[PDB]
Amino acid sequence: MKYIQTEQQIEVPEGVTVSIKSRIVKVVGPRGTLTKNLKHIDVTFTKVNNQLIKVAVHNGGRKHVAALRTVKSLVDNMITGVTKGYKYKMRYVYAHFPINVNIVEKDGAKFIEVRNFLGDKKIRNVPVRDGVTIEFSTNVKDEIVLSGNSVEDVSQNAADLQQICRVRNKDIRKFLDGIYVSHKGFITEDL
Amino acid sequence: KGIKVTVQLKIQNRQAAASVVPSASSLVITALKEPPRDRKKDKNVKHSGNIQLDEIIEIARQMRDKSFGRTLASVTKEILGTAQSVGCRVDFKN
Amino acid sequence: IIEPSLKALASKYNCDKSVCRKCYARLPPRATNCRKRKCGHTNQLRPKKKLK
Amino acid sequence: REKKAEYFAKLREYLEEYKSLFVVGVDNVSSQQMHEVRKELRGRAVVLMGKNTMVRRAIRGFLSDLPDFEKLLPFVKGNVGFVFTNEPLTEIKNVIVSNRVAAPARAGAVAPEDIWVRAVNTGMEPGKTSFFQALGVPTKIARGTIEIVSDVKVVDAGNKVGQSEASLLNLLNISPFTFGLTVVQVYDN
RNA sequence: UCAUCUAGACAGCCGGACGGUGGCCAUGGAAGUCGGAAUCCGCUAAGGAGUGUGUAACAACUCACCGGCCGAAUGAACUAG
Ligand SMILES: [Zn+2]
Repeated sequence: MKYIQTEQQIEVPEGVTVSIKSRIVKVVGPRGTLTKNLKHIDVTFTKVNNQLIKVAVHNGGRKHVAALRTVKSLVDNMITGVTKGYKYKMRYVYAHFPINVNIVEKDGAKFIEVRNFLGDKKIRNVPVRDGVTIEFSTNVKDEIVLSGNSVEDVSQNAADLQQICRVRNKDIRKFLDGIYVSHKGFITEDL
Repeated sequence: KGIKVTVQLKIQNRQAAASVVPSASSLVITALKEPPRDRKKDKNVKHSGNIQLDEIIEIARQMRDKSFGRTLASVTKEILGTAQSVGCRVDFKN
Repeated sequence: IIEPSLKALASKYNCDKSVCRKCYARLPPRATNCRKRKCGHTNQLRPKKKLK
Repeated sequence: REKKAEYFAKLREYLEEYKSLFVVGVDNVSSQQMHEVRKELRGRAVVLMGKNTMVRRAIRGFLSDLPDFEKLLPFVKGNVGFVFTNEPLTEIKNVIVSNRVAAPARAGAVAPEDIWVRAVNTGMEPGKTSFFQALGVPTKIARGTIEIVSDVKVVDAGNKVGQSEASLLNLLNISPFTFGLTVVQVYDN
C-alpha cells in the first residue's frame, strides 16, 4: 500500500521528437504535429537521454497509479499515430434496400449524406472534423476507410456514424443492416 | 459396409436419398477383410477374439484407441480380436 | 417522403445490444453475480457485427 | 518424468521417421467436416495446434523432430500444430465409391446462389413452422402445382446466422455449404 | 484460510465421438430414452452412450489433465471498516 515511487518507461524513435511545457505536451514528426493538455492528474516526466522518457508518480492509491499507465497509453498511442498514421476500414451491409452514401461540401463544411436506409426519404446527415480524410475504397464493394494522424477524432467520427445508422420499432435480431467498423490499422506497415 | 455406424460428416451432391452406410470411421477394416458383413449380424455381437489379420498394425497401435502401447503381451490378447467383427463361427464367450 | 421530425422521435431510443443464438437468451454487459433473481446478470460481453 | 514419456518418449520416439506435411488452419469451418476426412483412416490424425513448452524443450534439447519445419521460423505466435500423418490422396476417388448418405452440415449457413427447389408431395401433416411473419414465403397450392407469389432474399455472405430457421425447410438430405478448400500446405520432403 | 512459482504455470488459437451410441413393447420396416429402469470397463497426451439434441429416432454439429516465445507474482474461498 502507498507505492512511494512508481514509474514506467516510454521509448521514442530518433526521427520524431516531443516538447513538454509545464502541463501541455506537443509531439512533432514527419507526418505532422500534435498537441494535448494534461491538466487531469499531474504526474512527473523525466528525460534520460533523447530516447527514454520516464513517466513517474509518488505516493498514491491504485486509483492514483492507474492514471500513470493510462497516460502512458495515451502518449505512446498518439506518438504512434503521428509517426505511423491510423486507419479504420468499415463496411456496409444491406438486406433488400441498398444504401446510398455520398460526400457533399458546402460553406467549407464537408458533410456526409446517407440515403435509402430502410426506406427513409429525408436526409441522414453527419459532419466530419479536421485532421482526417476519407476515400471510397476502389476495387472492393461496400466499404469505406477513414485515415488520419490522431485517434480520438477518427474513432469518435467512426463511432458517430455507426451509431447514427441505427433503427428502432422493427424486429430486434432479423434486421442487421447498417455500418460498422471492420479493420483497425496504420497508413504504413511494420514501421 | 456394416449395420454399425459411427459419427461422420462429409460432402453431398446429386440429390441423394438411400439407406446405406454413411462411410463411418472404421470401414478400412471392412475393406481389408472379406467382403461379406451385412449378414449374420442381427443381434449376435461378439465381444471376444484373439485374431491378427494384417501385419501393418504398428501404425494402428498409435492412436487408434491404442491397445497395449508398451506391453506386447498383456492386453493385446484381450483387445485384438475382441475389437474385431470378422466372423461368428462359434459363440461360447462374450 | 418522411421527415426527420417524425423519423427521429420514432427511432430515438435504445434498441442496440448483442444477440443470442442457442436458447433464445442474451445477457447484458454489466456483472454483479449469477443469473438468478437473488443475483442476476452474468459477466458475458463481446462485440457485435452490426448493432441490434 | 512419469506421464510425459507417453507423448514424447513413446509416440514421437516410435514415429520419428516421418517426412509428410499437412498444414491446415481451422479459421471458421465446421470442425467435424475436416476432422472426419483427416480421419476415416482413423487412428492416424490428431490436431495439435500447440502451446509454449519450448523452454522445457530446449532444457531437454535432443529432439530433431521435424527438420523440414524451417520455413516459418519467425512465426512464434500461435504456431501451427505438430500433427503426424502420412496418408495418401489417391484413395477417395477410387477406393470409396457411392456413399451419398453422409450427414448434412450445420444447416443454417449462407448459400452461394439464390435457388428455390421444387417440393414434391409426401403425405405428412404440417409441423411447427408458424414463424415467418418477418419476411415469409408467399406460396399457393393447387394439388401439387405450387405457385410462388413473391421472392425473398434473406442474407449475403459475411454475416452470422439466425437461431430458429433450420427445422423443416431443407428436407432433401443435402449438405448446404461444405464445398470449399481450406489448407495451408500439403508437402512431402 | 487453501493450494503453485527462478525444476519458470496464468491472460496472445485448437480438437478429442474404438465396442457398447445399430440397448426393450401380440416374428412386411424403429440407427445414442414421444408413453418407463442404467450410466463402466480393456484401453490408461488423443480416445464421451452426455447441459441443448431437423421428416412424430432412419440422413445428428459444437466442448473437457496434451501440446509453439518472452520473463515474475499470480489463483481460489471467506472475514469487517
Ligand atoms: Zn444467477
